[PDB]
Amino acid sequence: KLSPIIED
Amino acid sequence: ADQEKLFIQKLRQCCVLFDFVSDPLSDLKWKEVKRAALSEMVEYITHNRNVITEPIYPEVVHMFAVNMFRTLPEAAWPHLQLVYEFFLRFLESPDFQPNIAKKYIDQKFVLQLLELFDSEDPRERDFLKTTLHRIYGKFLGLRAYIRKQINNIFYRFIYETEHHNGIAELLEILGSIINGFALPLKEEHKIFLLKVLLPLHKVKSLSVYHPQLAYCVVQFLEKDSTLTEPVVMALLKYWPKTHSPKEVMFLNELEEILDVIEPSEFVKIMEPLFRQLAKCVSSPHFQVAERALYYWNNEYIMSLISDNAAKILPIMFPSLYRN
Repeated sequence: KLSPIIED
Repeated sequence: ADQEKLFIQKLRQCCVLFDFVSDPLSDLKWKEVKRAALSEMVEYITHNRNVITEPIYPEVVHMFAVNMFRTLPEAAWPHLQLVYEFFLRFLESPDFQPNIAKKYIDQKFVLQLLELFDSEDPRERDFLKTTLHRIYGKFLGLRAYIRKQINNIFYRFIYETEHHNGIAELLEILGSIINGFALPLKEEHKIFLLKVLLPLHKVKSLSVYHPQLAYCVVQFLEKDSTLTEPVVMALLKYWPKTHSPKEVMFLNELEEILDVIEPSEFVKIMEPLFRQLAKCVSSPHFQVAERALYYWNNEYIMSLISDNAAKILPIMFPSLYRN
């Protein structure tokens, strides 16, 4: 599973 | 810097695309030289520290572009796989500086990278998935362009009937993006969910990418649970009116939705949902009924039902209960 990407 | 010079030399050496149609021996020799050159640099960039200097960046990006940004219809996959692995190790390095790399990794690069997602090779799409996921996360100034360009690929396919082989991988990347959304979900993300993600359920080739699509929908609900109603109703709308094995997917997606649904939102749609669920239990297809009956095993769904049995039980068992 791809690691999360925190929105800016 | 001697070793930097050799690194750049080998990178440029991997930009020479050769072919000996009249010399199989020389062709295999050249291929191995290129294979070894890539393997060396893969190992070199992976385990060595402070080797990615500023002049290296344009050489790596160019080497990738020259090799990968090709036309589709591979057989020479062991070469392409090495380029993918190298560029990934490049992006994932602790010494990697996006501020330097942003000059060469731009919109034209990303766009060309996206065009490769239409590849028929699952192995290649997998590398592209990891690559773009990395690029998205590292380059803030590309995230908007990436989102829109993925949006465009999706706005096709559905409507323009422009078939695509990488819908699954793209949705998997999107799932990673959705899970990290800011607290008040931007309207742009809401629009995307309702106008793109949901209509994706009506496409015929849904089976290929349905698990990834379901995850995105579920993740959207774990963020803002107020989006529950238009999702469930749309899912009930896109539900196969013809009894088909395709129903199992919707039942899978629906139970995964119920696992993260809020009670106040459950009430809003429990009646049309279970009206459909009741039809599924009555289905001529055993697979559909078997899948629908498995709902009662879910303890959280039971909690929602038991605290709403006054309206749900008459729907599931009209002969045994009433309003």
